[PDB]
Amino acid sequence: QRRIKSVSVSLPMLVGPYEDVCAQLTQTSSSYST
Amino acid sequence: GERDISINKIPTFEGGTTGWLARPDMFSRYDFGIEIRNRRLCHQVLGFHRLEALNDRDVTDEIPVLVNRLTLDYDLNNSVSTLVAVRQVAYETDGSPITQPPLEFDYQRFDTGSIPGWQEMPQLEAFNGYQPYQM
Repeated sequence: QRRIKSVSVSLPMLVGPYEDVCAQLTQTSSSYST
Repeated sequence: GERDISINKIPTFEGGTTGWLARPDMFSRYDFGIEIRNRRLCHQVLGFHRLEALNDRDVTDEIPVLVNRLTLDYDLNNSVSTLVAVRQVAYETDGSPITQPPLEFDYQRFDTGSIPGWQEMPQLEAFNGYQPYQM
């Protein structure tokens, strides 16, 4: 069996010194009825 | 640099009271775990033939004549020095120098006057300042 414990993300990018990139992620649905 | 570096005089065989000169740019080396200190540069080199010995005509006061004087002529700076020029010289019986046309040098060299204004670096323009640089 497998269940998700946690997640994180990483972006190969360049960013301005004090640029706060703004984006968001969301889950639509998941298998196994969690 | 001991004898009078002027050309309008035959050098003396002896040096005179100058001694060898100083320099603006003395270096030192430690390539052996011990000092070397390097204070001197040439200015002239002189060729002498013991004339009355060679003639075998006299034995008292064998002053060789100067056949010719090499001139070794330098550019100077507080960190480096190098030849500007060299000449063959020899001396007439009236004591006039006679000289060959020199051989002359120049070297690409450091400067503080000409420096360019600064330029942007698009290629890298943000990718430094703590983590974003690695090289």
